[PDB]
Amino acid sequence: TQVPAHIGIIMDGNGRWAKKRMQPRVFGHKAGMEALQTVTKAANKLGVKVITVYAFSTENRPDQEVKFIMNLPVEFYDNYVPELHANNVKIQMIGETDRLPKQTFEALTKAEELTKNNTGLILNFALNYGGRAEITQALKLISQDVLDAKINPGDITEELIGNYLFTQHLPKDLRDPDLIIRTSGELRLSNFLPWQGAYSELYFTDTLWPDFDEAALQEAILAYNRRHRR
Amino acid sequence: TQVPAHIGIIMDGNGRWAKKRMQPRVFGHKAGMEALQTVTKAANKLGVKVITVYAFTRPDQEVKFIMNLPVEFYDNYVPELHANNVKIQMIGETDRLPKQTFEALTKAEELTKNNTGLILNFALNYGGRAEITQALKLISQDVLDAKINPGDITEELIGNYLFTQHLPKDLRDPDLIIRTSGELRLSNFLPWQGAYSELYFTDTLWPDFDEAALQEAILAYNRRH
Ligand SMILES: CC(C)Oc1ccc(CN(CCC(N)=O)C(=O)c2cnn(Cc3ccccc3)c2-c2ccc3sccc3c2)cc1
Repeated sequence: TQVPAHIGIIMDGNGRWAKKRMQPRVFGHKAGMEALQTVTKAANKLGVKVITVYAFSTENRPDQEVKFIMNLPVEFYDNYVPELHANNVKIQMIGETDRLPKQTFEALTKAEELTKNNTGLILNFALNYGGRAEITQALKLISQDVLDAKINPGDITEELIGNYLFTQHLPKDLRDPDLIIRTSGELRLSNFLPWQGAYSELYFTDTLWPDFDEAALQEAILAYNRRHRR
Repeated sequence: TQVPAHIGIIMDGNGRWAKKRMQPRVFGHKAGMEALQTVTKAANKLGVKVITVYAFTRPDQEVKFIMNLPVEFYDNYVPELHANNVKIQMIGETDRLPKQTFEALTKAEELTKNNTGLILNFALNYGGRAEITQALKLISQDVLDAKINPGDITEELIGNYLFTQHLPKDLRDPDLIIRTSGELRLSNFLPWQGAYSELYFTDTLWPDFDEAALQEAILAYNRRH
C-alpha cells in the first residue's frame, strides 16, 4: 500500500548538529534519540514493518564515538523504550555481542525481553555492526557445519547465507531493506547491510539526523514511490 | 585534487537513449560501446588504475544482436585499447556464456595480459551475492580438504576468494561507484568491495557519458575530501 516494508536508516550528523548550536557533541546525540523516537513512532503508524537503524559517523577520536554509541541502549531503555512498548513496537539488535559493556548488554536484552510479544513495527538496532563482519561471521558458522556434515559445499546458496546473517531473526520476506536512507549529505553506505541492501533503493539528504522527522520520512517515502513510476 | 584509483561504473540508459532518437535498441548498445571506448581511454589518460564496468526482459531477437557485440568489440575496439596499454579482464560467471562470446573474451584477455596501464574490468554475468556465495563455497571446500582452519576465516580471506582477487591487492575495492541514467540503486554491484565507496549518481544516459561526465564525477569525488 505505497509503503516500503523495510527501511534502513544511517543516522549521521548528530555531531555536526550539536556544533551548529554551540553545544557539546553529547547534546547532539540526545537529540538523535528524540529523532529516532519520532521516526520510529511515525513509521509504525504509516505501515512500515521493519526499520534497521545505524549510528554511524566519520566526524571524529574513535574511542569517543565508540563510547557514546555503546552508551545509546542504556539511555534509550530508560527514557524512550517504555513509550515504544506502549506503541506496540518490537525492539531487536543486530551486531556483535562479545565486546559489549555489561550495562549496555543488560539494557539491550531488557529492551528485547520487554517487547518480544509485540506485533507492530520491528525497530532493529545495528550496534557494533559491520557488514563485512556480519558476512565473515556467517562464513564461520557455515564452514563449521560443512565439517560437521550438516550441509554440503553444494548446499551453500544465496538463500542459505541469508539464514546465517544477523537479520535471520526477522521474517523471511522482510529481511532486506526496500529503501536505505542516509542523512548528513554523505553519499556512501559505510558497510551498512551490503548483502541485504544489494537491491535497495537509496535516498540521500543533506538534513542532519536530529532534524529528520515524520515529515522527512514521508518525503523519503514519496521519493521511493516515485522510483516505481520510473 | 587527484584521481581515484579504482572506479566502478554501472552502464545504464542505452535503450532510453535510442528511444529519444527513434532508433532500435541494438544501436543504443552500439553507442554505449563508443561511450565505453571514450571513457576507458580518458580514464587511462587521467591516471585511473582500474575501471569495473557493469552492463545491466528484452525481445528474443535482441539477445542475438547483443550476442554479436563482444565479437565486434574485439574486432573494432580492443586493438585500439591494446595500443593504449590497457589490460582487459573479466569478473563473473564466464562458464555460462556462449562459445563465440567466451572465446572473444579470452582473446581480449590473452591479447592484453602483459599490459601495464589501466585495467578495464568487465563485470559480465555477475551478481554481488552470487560472487560472495561462490567465495564462501570455495572456502568451505578448502576447509573440508583441511587446507584452511576455521579460525583463519577473516574479511581478508573472503576478499582473496572474490572475483576481484585477480586485481592487485591495493586496487580491489572501488574508490568511487558511478551510476548513470538517473537510477538511485546499486543493483547487486560489488556489495562487498564497494561497502565504503563514494557513490555518484547522474541522470546522464550511458551513451552520453564522456570525459566531461568522468571529470565531473572525479571532481565530485574530490569535493568529498
Ligand atoms: C567479451 C567481453 C570482452 O566483452 C563483453 C562484456 C560483457 C558481455 C556480456 N554482455 C552480453 C550478454 C551476452 N549476450 O552474453 C552483457 O552483459 C551486455 C548486455 N548489454 N550489453 C550492451 C552494452 C554495451 C555497452 C555498455 C552497456 C551495455 C552488454 C555488453 C556489455 C559490454 C560489452 S563489451 C563488448 C560487448 C558488450 C556487451 C559480453 C562481452
